[PDB]
Amino acid sequence: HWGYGKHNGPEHWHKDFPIAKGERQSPVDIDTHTAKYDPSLKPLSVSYDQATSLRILNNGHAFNVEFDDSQDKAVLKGGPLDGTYRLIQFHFHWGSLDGQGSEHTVDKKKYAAELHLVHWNTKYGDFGKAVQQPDGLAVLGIFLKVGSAKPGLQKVVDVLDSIKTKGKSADFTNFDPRGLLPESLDYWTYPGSRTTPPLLECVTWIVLKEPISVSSEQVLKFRKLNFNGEGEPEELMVDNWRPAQPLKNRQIKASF
Ligand SMILES: CC(=O)Nc1nnc(S(N)(=O)=O)s1
Ligand SMILES: [Hg+2]
Ligand SMILES: [Zn+2]
Repeated sequence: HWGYGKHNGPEHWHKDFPIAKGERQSPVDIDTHTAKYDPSLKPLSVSYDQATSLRILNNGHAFNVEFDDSQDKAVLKGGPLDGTYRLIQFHFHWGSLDGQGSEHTVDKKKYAAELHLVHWNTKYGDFGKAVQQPDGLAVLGIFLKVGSAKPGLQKVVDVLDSIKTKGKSADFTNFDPRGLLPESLDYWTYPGSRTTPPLLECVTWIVLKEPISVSSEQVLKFRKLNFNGEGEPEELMVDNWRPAQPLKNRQIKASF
């Protein structure tokens, strides 16, 4: 199936997922001069004080940190959203080099990595149902630049050796996502899709303006993961990003 390789990479996803060449596809380039400052855009409201991280697993495309979304424990509201969205997981997209890795670009500028905190709209009941609606999901995007280490990310980094290959999982309790947020909650928002197959057009994208800095050694640790399953030839988990897609009409609004 699908991957990020020369033979199963993003350029091929359309054959199995036609919606690949759809109308509200993601990621896109954020043209800062074209973005529309919308003064009706309310400030974001991140209520992650009561979060319950459960596990960490390598799905073969990336690593996901799962959360308990059986109650309004970690939710997202305000900004451009209507209703409450519950955190289900977070994952990253990163490159083989420090000059590539993010999915979204800024004025064509590519970052080291990109953090995606995924939330689903509760009025829909379950995540499965949420992916059936135009306003099903809300993804908070955070850019990572290489510089000073991110204390709040070390917990994550130090467990990666336990989930090296595809299918491996590990208990990952008492992780506080708050440690991954920048100081400013200023953002750009637009209507898009999931950036990996089934590529469903259910996402309200929220990309933060201010990047977070992580050290070389932290990002390096990401790059040691394997796409492959245990007992197979090693294929380093690098460049797990999708190229920016055509905006196609859509307007990118700014909260600033
Ligand atoms: C279950 C779930 O949400 N999976 C996702 N996979 N990619 C996502 S992304 N990068 O488009 O936020 S969400
Ligand atoms: Hg949808
Ligand atoms: Zn993602």
